[PDB]
Amino acid sequence: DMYIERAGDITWEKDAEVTGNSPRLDVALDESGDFSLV
Amino acid sequence: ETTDGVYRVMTRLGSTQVGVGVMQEGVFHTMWHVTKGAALRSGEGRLDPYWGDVKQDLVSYCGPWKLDAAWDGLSEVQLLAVPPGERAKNIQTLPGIFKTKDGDIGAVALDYPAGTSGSPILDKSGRVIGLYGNGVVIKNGSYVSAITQGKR
Repeated sequence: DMYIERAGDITWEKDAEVTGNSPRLDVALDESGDFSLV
Repeated sequence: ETTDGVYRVMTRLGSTQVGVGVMQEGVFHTMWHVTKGAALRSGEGRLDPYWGDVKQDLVSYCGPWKLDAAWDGLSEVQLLAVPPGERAKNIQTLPGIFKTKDGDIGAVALDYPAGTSGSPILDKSGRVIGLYGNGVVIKNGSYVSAITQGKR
């Protein structure tokens, strides 16, 4: 039996670490809700 | 507990975090593969599934999907990453694009353990524009999750 517990509020942060790129990808979604890379 | 905010989805080998969810307006939003539609406990304590969809990989408890905001396509977003056993950390990034035949959907190129999937993605007004945790593994081995949003 799963259970949930609080982890914090939903609020934007002004001075947050900025990491990660912006890749442009062609993707195909199967019927099972899983993405593939085509 | 039903106040708004982000919540960890746990299970008892030991207490393991299988995913992350968001509570808003009395409804618990998370991804389908996290709970597989099974009922959740919030104290004592029972959250029952209300709406779900495997293709969207989303599921709502105690009510319909309430998160309506979406990515504007230009400004940077913030992933409120809640990794297993680690304090919630806001990670700003500029999302990519997932080119499908039903259109384009935003995707963030941030890597976190599988227990982090279900964590919300925020716009500059703190509105949830989607959840993190459904994506692909690209040609290098890194993980890129789409900004999966439901319909209110």
